[PDB]
Amino acid sequence: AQCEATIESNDAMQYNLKEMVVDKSCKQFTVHLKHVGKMAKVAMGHNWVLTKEADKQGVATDGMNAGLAQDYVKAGDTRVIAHTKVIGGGESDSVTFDVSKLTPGEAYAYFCSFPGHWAMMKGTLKLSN
Amino acid sequence: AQCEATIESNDAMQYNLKEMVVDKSCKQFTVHLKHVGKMAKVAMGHNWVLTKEADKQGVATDGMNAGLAQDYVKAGDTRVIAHTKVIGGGESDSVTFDVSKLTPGEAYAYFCSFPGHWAMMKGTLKLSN
Repeated sequence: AQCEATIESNDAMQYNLKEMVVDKSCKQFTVHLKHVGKMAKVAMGHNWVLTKEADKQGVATDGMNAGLAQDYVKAGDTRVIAHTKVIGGGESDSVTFDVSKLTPGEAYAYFCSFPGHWAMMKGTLKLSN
Repeated sequence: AQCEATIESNDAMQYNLKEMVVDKSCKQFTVHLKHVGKMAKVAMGHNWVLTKEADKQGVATDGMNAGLAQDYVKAGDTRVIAHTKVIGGGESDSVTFDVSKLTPGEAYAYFCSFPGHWAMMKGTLKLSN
């Protein structure tokens, strides 16, 4: 295995992956997000945010409140392990994070914090071998 | 025949109608919105808002900032000809307005102003011809 994954987002407000597994041999993990549709980021922008499954809705709320210039993530939100920028159709963004931030056996939520998207764009991330 | 129409909204962020025609025989018109999904308004709330095609993005934006308790529509928004409340799955709302507010030959936009829904929940309303 290896320490990176590619996820796709489209114009129908969906990710193509519902779960991601980070190999235990990984010190760092890289998430490559692609926006496969053609809608503007102002209309159907997408990001990828990682948090404890618990913090999902709270980070989502504060994120909506941060605005597009903050990539719909409250700046310095400590419940956020990692996040990409918001991208529109045709673009891509990557984020690399320290695997040490994850706790083995625990589950994580990854979701899109662009306004209203968290309800449909959500998945699970877990650390496994 | 009637001066009424029922439009459905679901969990996939779709309206079941993409165009609505108001008969010239009507003095008034009623729109019955039904949310036939099973998601709560906090996650997939839907409303029906009618504006001139050009006011769509401004009304949506401003409605966004008004909040859920305001049905995601700014109070006294003069660009809004008519709107229902935001409803969740299993609920319905009706709105009646004056046909004289519409101009024969003009295209109106109807859309959902819940955060991020306008891009997907939008249709056209016009007078009969």
